[PDB]
Amino acid sequence: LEDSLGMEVGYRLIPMVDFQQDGELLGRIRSIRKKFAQDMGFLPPVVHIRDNMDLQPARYRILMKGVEIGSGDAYPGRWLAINPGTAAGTLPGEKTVDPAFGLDAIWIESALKEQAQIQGFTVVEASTVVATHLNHLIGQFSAELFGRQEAQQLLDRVSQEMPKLTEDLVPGVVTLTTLHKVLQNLLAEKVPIRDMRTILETLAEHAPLQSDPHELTAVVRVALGRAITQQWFPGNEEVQVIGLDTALERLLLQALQGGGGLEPGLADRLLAQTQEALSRQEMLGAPPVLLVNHALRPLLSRFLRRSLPQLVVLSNLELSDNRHIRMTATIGG
Ligand SMILES: [Ca+2]
Ligand SMILES: [Ca+2]
Repeated sequence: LEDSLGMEVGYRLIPMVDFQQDGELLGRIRSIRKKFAQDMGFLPPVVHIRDNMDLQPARYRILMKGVEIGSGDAYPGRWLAINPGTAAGTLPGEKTVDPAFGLDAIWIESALKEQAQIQGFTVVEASTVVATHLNHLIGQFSAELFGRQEAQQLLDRVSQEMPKLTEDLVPGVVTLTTLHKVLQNLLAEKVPIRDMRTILETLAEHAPLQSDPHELTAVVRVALGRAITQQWFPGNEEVQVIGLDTALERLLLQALQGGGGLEPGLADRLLAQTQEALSRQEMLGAPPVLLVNHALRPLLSRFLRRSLPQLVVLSNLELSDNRHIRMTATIGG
């Protein structure tokens, strides 16, 4: 057995972690976990911190179930100057790399702080660096961190709000195993699970006749359509998405039923042009959203996100029919 979420730390990062001392990282973690619970819909597990004298004074390792998923530096008396893309010149110091987004970074002394801000850098203290890293890792592994016990804790906490919904569904109609796999499927594709009533209502309707967690994932995502549409396109602005070629769509649809399919070279064209469309979206300031026909969403999501996990494959039945959609990137032959 192992801690589902841990952090080993060298002796200079003990202060920010020690409650008796300043404990500044303690409060940043507590705020990360509560912002995460009200955004993504489940409270991430407590981070068990311990000291490891095998670690260099200023190094830390963020672990999950005993497996290292992160590591980096943090110097208590110094600051991390980050190039957000626009910064100019450089600064004396250790020229490392941002732990979360990989941006270029310099560890400057405290007296060079205003120098960095004038040169366009973003300056943060050491605890802010560890907290940013851990926050980015919790989001990336939110599905893996949502374990079976976390589903039970979520079910208990929710049974107070919707008692008729939870006892008459789990485990008589939907087992904790099936409900956990479904919620995990949503989290793996960055769909929030705040709206447990909609989720549980939906599973209550379909799970009698449909026990496969993947088929139930599709009908729950549709039920969460407004939450999905609003997360990537907040407000009333224009919905800028990747779509694929009309012919390609029908040709992809033929291959799934009778007819088809496409040459394996075109399957690799499909992958390369998705990478081209992806890079075009961030150039346009658009979101990395590929919008396809419902019968193609589960297929393209598994097929593309295997190598392009940053991609978000939404479905036409999930996108709110009241918003204006412009295809701003294509996927052809
Ligand atoms: Ca409703
Ligand atoms: Ca729709």
